[PDB]
Amino acid sequence: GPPERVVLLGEFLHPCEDDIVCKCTTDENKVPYFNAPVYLENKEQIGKVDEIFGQLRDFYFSVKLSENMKASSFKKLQKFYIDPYKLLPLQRFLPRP
Amino acid sequence: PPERVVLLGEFLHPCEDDIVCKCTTDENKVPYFNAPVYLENKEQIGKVDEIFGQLRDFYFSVKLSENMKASSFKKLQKFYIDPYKLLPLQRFLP
Amino acid sequence: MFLQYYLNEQGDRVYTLKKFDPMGQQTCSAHPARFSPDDKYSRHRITIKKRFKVLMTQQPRPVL
Amino acid sequence: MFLQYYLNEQGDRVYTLKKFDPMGQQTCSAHPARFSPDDKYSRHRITIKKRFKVLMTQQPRPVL
Amino acid sequence: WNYSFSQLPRFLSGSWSEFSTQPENFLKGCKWAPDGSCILTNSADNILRIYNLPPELYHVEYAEMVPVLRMVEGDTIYDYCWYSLMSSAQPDTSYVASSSRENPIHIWDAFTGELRASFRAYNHLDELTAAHSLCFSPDGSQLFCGFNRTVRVFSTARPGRDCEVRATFAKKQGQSGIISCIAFSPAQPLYACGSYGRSLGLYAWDDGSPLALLGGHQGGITHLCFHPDGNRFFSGARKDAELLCWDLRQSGYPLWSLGREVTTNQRIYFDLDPTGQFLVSGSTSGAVSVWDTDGKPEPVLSFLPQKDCTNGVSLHPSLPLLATASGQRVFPEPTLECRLQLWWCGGA
Amino acid sequence: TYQELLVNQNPIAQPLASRRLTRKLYKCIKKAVKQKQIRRGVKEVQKFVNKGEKGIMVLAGDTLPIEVYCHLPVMCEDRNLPYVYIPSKTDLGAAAGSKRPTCVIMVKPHEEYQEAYDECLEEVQSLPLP
Amino acid sequence: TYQELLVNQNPIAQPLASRRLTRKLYKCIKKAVKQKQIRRGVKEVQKFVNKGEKGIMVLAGDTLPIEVYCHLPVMCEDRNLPYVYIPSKTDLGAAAGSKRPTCVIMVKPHEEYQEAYDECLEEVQSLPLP
Amino acid sequence: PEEDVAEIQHAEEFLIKPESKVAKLDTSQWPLLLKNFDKLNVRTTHYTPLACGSNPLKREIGDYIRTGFINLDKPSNPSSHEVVAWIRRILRVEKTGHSGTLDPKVTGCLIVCIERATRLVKSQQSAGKEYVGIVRLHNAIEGGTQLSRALETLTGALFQRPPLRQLRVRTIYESKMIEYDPERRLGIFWVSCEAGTYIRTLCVHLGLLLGVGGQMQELRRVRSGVMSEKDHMVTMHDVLDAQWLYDNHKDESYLRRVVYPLEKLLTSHKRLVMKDSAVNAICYGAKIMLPGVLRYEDGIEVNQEIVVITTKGEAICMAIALMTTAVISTCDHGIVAKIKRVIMERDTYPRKWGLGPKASQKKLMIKQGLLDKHGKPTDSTPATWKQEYVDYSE
Amino acid sequence: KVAKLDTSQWPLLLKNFDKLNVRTTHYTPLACGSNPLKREIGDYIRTGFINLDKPSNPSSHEVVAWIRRILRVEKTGHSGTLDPKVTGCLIVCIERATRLVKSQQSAGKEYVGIVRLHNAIEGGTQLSRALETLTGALFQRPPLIAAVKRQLRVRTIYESKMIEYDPERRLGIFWVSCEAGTYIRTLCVHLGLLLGVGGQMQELRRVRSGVMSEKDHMVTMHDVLDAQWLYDNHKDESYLRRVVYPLEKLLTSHKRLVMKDSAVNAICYGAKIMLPGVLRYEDGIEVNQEIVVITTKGEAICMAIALMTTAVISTCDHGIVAKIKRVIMERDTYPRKWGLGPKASQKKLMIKQ
RNA sequence: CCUGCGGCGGCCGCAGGAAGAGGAACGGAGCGAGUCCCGGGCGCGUCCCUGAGCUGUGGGACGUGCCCAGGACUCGCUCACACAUG
Repeated sequence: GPPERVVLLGEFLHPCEDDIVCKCTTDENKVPYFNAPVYLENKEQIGKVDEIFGQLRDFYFSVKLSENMKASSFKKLQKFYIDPYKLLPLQRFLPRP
Repeated sequence: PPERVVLLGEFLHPCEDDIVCKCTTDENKVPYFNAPVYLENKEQIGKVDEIFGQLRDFYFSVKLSENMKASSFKKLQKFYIDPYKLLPLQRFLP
Repeated sequence: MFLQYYLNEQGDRVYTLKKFDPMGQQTCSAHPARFSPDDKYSRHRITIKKRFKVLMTQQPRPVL
Repeated sequence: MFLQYYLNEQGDRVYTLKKFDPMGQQTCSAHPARFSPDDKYSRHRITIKKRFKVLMTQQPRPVL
Repeated sequence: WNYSFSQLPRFLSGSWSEFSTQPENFLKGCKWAPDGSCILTNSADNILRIYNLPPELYHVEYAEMVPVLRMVEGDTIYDYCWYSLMSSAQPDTSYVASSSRENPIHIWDAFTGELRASFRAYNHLDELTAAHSLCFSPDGSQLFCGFNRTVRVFSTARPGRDCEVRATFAKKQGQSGIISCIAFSPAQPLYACGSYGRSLGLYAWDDGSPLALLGGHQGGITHLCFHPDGNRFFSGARKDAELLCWDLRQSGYPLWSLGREVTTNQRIYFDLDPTGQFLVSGSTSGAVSVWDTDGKPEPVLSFLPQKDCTNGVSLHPSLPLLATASGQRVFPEPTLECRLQLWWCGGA
Repeated sequence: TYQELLVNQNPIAQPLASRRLTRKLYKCIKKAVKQKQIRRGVKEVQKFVNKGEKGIMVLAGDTLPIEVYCHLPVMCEDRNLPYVYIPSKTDLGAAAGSKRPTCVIMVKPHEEYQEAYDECLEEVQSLPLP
Repeated sequence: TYQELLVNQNPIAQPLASRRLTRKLYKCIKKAVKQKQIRRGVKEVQKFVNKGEKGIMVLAGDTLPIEVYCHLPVMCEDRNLPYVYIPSKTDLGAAAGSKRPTCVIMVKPHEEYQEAYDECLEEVQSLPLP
Repeated sequence: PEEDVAEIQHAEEFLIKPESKVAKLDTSQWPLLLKNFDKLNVRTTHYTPLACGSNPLKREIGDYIRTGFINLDKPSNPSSHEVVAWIRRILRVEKTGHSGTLDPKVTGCLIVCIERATRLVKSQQSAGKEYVGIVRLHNAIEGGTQLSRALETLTGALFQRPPLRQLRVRTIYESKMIEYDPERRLGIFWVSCEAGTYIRTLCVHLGLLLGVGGQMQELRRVRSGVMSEKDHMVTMHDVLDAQWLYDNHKDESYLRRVVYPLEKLLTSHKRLVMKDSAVNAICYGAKIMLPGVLRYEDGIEVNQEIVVITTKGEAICMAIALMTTAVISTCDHGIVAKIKRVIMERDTYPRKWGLGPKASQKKLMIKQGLLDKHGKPTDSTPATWKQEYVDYSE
Repeated sequence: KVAKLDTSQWPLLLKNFDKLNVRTTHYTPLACGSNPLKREIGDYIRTGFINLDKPSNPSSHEVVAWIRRILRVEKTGHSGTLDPKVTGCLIVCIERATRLVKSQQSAGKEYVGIVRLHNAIEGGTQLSRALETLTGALFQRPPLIAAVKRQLRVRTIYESKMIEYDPERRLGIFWVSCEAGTYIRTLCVHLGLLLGVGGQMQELRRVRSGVMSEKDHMVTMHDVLDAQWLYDNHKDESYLRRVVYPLEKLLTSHKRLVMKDSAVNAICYGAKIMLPGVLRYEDGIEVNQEIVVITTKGEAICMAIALMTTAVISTCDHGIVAKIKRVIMERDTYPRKWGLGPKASQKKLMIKQ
């Protein structure tokens, strides 16, 4: 079933081989699980998170589009949203304090 | 009306609507701010606004009365104040 | 601002009111550049300052 | 394989895709020759490497 | 109109001037669009070119053909094909598949000429492997492609990374080597695979289950064709003289053998009539030859489009035209320019 | 004077427009200001570079301290916007219309002068990498 | 061209064929390939020296790194086979009807070209030892 | 010849050989408070080091910032309070302070003390300073000779009113006129100041004494105590860039270029080196007594302010010397100094007071009742102890 | 002829020995050591390492196994796994040198690779800028998807550079300085994503492992085999001595502590590094820093963790200077001479007396 | 009585102390085992192959013999229990 609520995840950058690259915008620089679903503002699943790549503060991700979705659909700086329980804090990737 | 007066100092060159004056007060005592200043005739020229210079030979300036003009005053002219406003220098020194 | 400077041979600031040192080359503005707390452009400055070998790490270290 | 190289005047490696270096020489493959632990031609290699003064021992000693 | 070789085909203008831009260029073959609108040509400079039917045919010395698009690949193209169901009536269908060395299977739109989609295939080490052959299913729903001991099936509706894998060599038994070409039967669920390991295999479209595996050419098989008869199909190879005919009824052995000169490691294309009657083949000698398949196929004609290898031929699906492509690799000795051309093969 | 102007250049001021190209850029700026197509100053320039606007960004190599415009040339490269340095602050200011100096402007295309704008665009894009 | 190829040589490159002997060797290789009487590549040449097949062995003088083929001259000198270096591997590939290069070819004797073959053998053994 | 040299290296034998000569160090280029560390007068060498602290430069980047300060060049718009608030937010530290308040338009040297270094802020604020500023005369004058005469006349202990007030006294040590432009009447002066001197007031007094009247056009602080603009000075952009580089690349280097440890400020002061066992006692507030001392400098004088340091070169506290250097060398017992400002955090060094011979004897005698429960003598006290032991609390 | 040299020309860990700080200049030299270059050949190979140019076909594990069969030794370890097709610089540590392998595996790398882009881009500058974006501490996942789920982790790239771009073939040569454990295949994949065209790693070579680079002292597997052959057949050490270097060459960067001759075997048995044993010590010894403890002849005794700084060593007169991290030397290389000092003799006597 | 921290240049509150400053073997090393996060590659040898397919500095077929993820953390066995001799 669809999630209860969703939080801002990323802006739309260029497509890449029937797969879309997004700049990640999360408030505490929280980082998604792999294969976490990605939604529109409509809470409507466009795909899943495939790759995470970037500098740890300032990083990108890639989305494997859904069965019926298609990379031409999207527009620059379009926002995508994710179930908040799928995010991880940036602290978790920093070493043992 | 003034009770009694003693010396403040001696004339120096004027400033923007103001007179800058060399204080020669006995044992180098220091005036109050806003202290009315009188002539030898005991007529008030104005009041002290700035105190400056190094401690022993220090200077001061006067905000003149509307009746007076800085052009009137003269070299080696002396100015006066009631001694009950003068402050001992050792309040500042240590 | 009006305060300008040229360095000595000894390596320290000589302030002057002129736009050129006595040998004709431009005096620098004495004051630092304007800052605001919300610069997100630190990356850009670090990149360029690396490329031309002027990042502060690249200078030889001070005497301690 | 694609990586070629030639030497700089320091003796450092400059990596290229070009089969010729800018001064006209051929570039060398970056990768060493294929090896087998069952290789039996050690004698032959030592023999002509000595013959042409290019055995490793005949090179000047490395400073340590 | 019809196809009938009572006489030598008549020259209509081709393209020669382009290919000279690269020294020692040659054409790797040509294919008509499945509606007949245009012709696609590969070349040794790895640029897929495309020419329309010159309206001078409808509207004397023609103008030299110039292509409308140039789809540049970065490395050597192994295979390329038109979308199986392309039409001029429907704009979105008109696209070209392409496969190149260590690149994915690029899809190019045939009107605009941009890169439109990519299919990516990976080995067990998550490394990209290139496809040596391509084929669109006769219903248009799938894109079959060939690999070393493997056929992978992509779905045209979901371009990306997802494919069924169909092993053709299993615990050292089956069809070995690089699967070089794929074809489908007009009637039946069969599809047929040729290999550089000189062998054929028949498989079930829905399963991928082997139906037969057939005798060898004396060289690696490089092309296939099914007749408009679902019953009968043809095959050729590299550095073989013989071009073989097969039948699904009484299978197990090539019914006839046909002679052509192939002395290079080249895909020398051959093609049938859209009605199936004639079989036309190129050759390394340059001589294009024709057989009548309406018993053994009966020789009809040989002619020489140019004094160099004819490596690609194609027959227009509606209209009498023949197209030929030319060139071969020039070998040195340590110290003759190639072209696409068109021909009329109808009556006077 | 150009030889003397090369004395004043700051450490990061490359690629530096050659003398002919410097005069060409002054002329192009003087044409563009008349159509009100220039931006000027780091604040305006960076605001419209964020907004999405394009052009040729011309930079004064005289600028000290460098920190003011340092973020600009990478910000160009992120947007693929061309940029070039020229040997003075005062002449850049004069061409922009400012009687006081200026350290950055952005010359934008318009139909009147676009022949010269394309001269500048191609010559600047064909400058050597430092 | 022989001089330019001369620049490319290995340290072990001696004895190096004369320019005319180089042409003779190329044409002999051409004739032998037409007769299907060469072995080429280190793998084949090494194997068929092991099996004891006679011939002239022609080596590319520009092969780096040398350690791919440098064992071969001693393999010849053990058996007293003749051997010679030639200026380039690309020419050695070309003479064998190949567009790719190769670094060693062994030319076996056969009837048709044997007069030229015996001439090549005669000169190759005439070559000075380094 | 490296061919020759390398054949020698493999051929012939190398050894570090015995000698009878004296080993004399060279510590002249050890960092900060460890400079000329061998030239200190030595009391003893017998102690146990604890390996708990660090050399100030080589602190971990967390502790490096918390003990650190920045020699900042203040930008011209904000106030000093707002500047230190920015620096607090950039470095993500909890507390910050500065060496003196530059009113917003003024730029120059601002010693921004971070966290535990803020214990030094009072001593930095009291330090003598230097300024460069512009005086804008409202009327013309005979020339720069007169402005220089005015500056000479004001070079002294001075009366000053703050800008709008009470009268205050600040001394100006030395003044020179850098240059004067008769066209705009802008003159630039340099003055060395007692802390808290008002330069606006000085400019007004220069105007008054000349009679033309004048103001301060703009001002720059070129020196704040020990740090100068020549001396390791950093901009706000450097601070922000340093923290960003550290966050994104994990590169400590550029922060270590911008932030210095607080021990750099103390470098002028005389040193007094303590046993590691003494350190935490002094951090807790103990007296600085002679058994703790290992080293001490020349020219230590009574009531002089000294920096009390560990053997790793850290600063424990600022202190007031009670014994002269000669007295420290000769005496058997006593208090050598008393705390003025504890700099080091408590429990950086561990808790090792009351474990020594004399103190353990006293501690035992309390349990034996030979001293009162409060530690001072009784009739039960032996005559030897009651004679020999001098309680510093009397 | 040794007296002709500067101390800067002295080999390995004795280089610039006189610029160390001097605690004392007196000890009694024992006879039973050698300079690491002059070790007898068996001992030399047991302490040594090879700076290897790894071939293209085998895995690094296979390579080290072949080395330990070529040299007849029973233990080997390598600087860091190079994937089978990857060539370049692989430090191979032999026998006792295996004690340093964790230090080697932590050390920084440099790589030269080639990235193949799956579609055209504007030119080399795009690729260079995309390389700049991927410098710093980066998110990466190991390079196989076939295993269902793999953990994300952070790896740091210190520098990057683009050396060539070939627009015809869409091949670009990149040079990367990075920390160990960084996946370059994954870097090429992300670089392709960041350009938007796609990408693969075409080819890779490691040009540096820690302190050893491909520039100098690097040898081929052929050199290892041929050196062992020459030693076996002609009894000639010379060509092996150039193939294999002493492990002290790896430790050159570390800070040094020079011990009295009596202390050496005590340390080898597991004693802590006491201050009366110390002869010389280097500027910049810090608390908890990893340092090397050497003999007067230059032999590395152990890797030690410093419990004193340089100044603390200057001030004190006894106590623990350092504790052992890892002992390199073998027991009884030097004789037992502990328990004979003044204070220890006093303690012995008074326990008995 | 001393220090530290907060609040309006002294005072008030709260918190930490009451400190004479110990310890010239502390509590180690080396080796091995256990607990938590082989189907193939490679090497060699009965024949092909300058493929437009990587490729002759090597690719394939058929045979045939060497290689197998790192890091945390605990302790059994051997040797010492070491202040390093003017």
